[PDB]
Amino acid sequence: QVQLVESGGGLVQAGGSLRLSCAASGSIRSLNAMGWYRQAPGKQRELVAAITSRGSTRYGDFVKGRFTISRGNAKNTVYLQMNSLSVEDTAVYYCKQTQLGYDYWGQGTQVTVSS
Amino acid sequence: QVQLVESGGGLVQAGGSLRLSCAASGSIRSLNAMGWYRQAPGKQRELVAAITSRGSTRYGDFVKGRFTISRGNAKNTVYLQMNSLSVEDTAVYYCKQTQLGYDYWGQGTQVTVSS
Amino acid sequence: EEGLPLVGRVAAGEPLLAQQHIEGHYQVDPSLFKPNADFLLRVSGMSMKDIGIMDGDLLAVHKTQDVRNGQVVVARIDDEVTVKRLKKQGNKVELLPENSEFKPIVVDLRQQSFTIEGLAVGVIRNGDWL
Amino acid sequence: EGLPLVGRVAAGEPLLAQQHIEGHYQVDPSLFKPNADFLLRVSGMSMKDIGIMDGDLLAVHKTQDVRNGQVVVARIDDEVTVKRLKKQGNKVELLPENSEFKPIVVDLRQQSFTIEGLAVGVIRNGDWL
Repeated sequence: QVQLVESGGGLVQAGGSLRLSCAASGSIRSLNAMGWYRQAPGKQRELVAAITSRGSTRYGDFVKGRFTISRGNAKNTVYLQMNSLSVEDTAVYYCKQTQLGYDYWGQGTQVTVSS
Repeated sequence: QVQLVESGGGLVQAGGSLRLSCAASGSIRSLNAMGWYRQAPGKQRELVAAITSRGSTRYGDFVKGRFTISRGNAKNTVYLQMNSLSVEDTAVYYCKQTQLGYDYWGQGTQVTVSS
Repeated sequence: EEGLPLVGRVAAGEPLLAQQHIEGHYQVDPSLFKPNADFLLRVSGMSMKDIGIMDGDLLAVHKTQDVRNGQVVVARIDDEVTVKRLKKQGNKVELLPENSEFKPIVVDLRQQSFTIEGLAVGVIRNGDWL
Repeated sequence: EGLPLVGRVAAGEPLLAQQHIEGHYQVDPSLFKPNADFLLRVSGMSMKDIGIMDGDLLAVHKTQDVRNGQVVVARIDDEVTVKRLKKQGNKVELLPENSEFKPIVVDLRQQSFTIEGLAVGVIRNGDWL
């Protein structure tokens, strides 16, 4: 019973920024992980960013410094800050939560990048 | 270069307890580890307890819950609370520190647990 | 006493996560493993080297009986801890080695008592750090 | 903040460039001797025979003081590789621990060669989300 609420996204021109927010809710274990995968048209579901209940963090290999994942003072909410976006970053960014080895997914958030 | 100062050994009647302590003078890196090995006459040197500057801990496989290592409010000082001691725990108890992969020994502190 | 507990030699008749078996607490983020690690079990022998699990390795284990066919489990066959790949067939379960030197263990639940201790979710390899 | 993850390193870019950091892991660095400075993702099965599988995060101590027989992180002409060091004379070789891989010979007259550091163990954790 974990429901995940996403927020953020949008259309931004290259070199720009967008924030992404995911609020987890329900039966959260104190040990868990939250982040975002993304899937672009015609490509596979890639790991974008991720953070554990304790601050361990991991980024996808294309991130190359550009995004930060934060935990905040709220509870079970993860923030993703996405600087220097490229027209190759355009995709549907799905929120993901794992606890006890199970996967909880969001409906997805559209991030698209122009020029 | 590190300077290690032992205290607290001596004779104990089996089943009794005694606390050892170590203080490390000198050029101490923030990251390090400290603890105790021990040496019974004739046998080789054995790990007893170890503790990182960050709190992680390991005990030799004879300890079986009996001992407890902790760092004090003091800086670069650990204590080894040895409980439920057995004659077979009679040995010379050297204090130890590494940093950067180099070791530093104490003088030794003898501990005789008697039948 | 705040991080992942470290288990070594396990006496027979005594639980694995027994305080007398616990010989350390390693400050390592649990959720860095999926499922999360509940404890570190020092591995014995070379039965699982083909997947990179060597003698001395600290196997990060999630404590659970929720283990699918194919996964690497920590199991206890008549008081004996073993780390093998699982393939369970009713109550003839086959524990598989990852080392063609060893034969696969068939354990009849009619002959030996068998407990699944948990799932293998990674390894830490640090040796002596003091 | 903890240990940095380091994936593949672009040629000409330094290893611990913030561009290359794919995360920070909460692992006591003094749980390795000498202490871990970063986790480097191993690439390929050249070291499988001592347990370093492809995908492993090798814990690495940042240093150039590496003895022969030690397992090190090296850069031969912008190519990070994990191998066992054979210094024996004006001679230094990079030995695999995999019978299907040949030794690598480092000639500092043909190749730029830097010791990135010492391997002090591995963390095999995989994908946690």
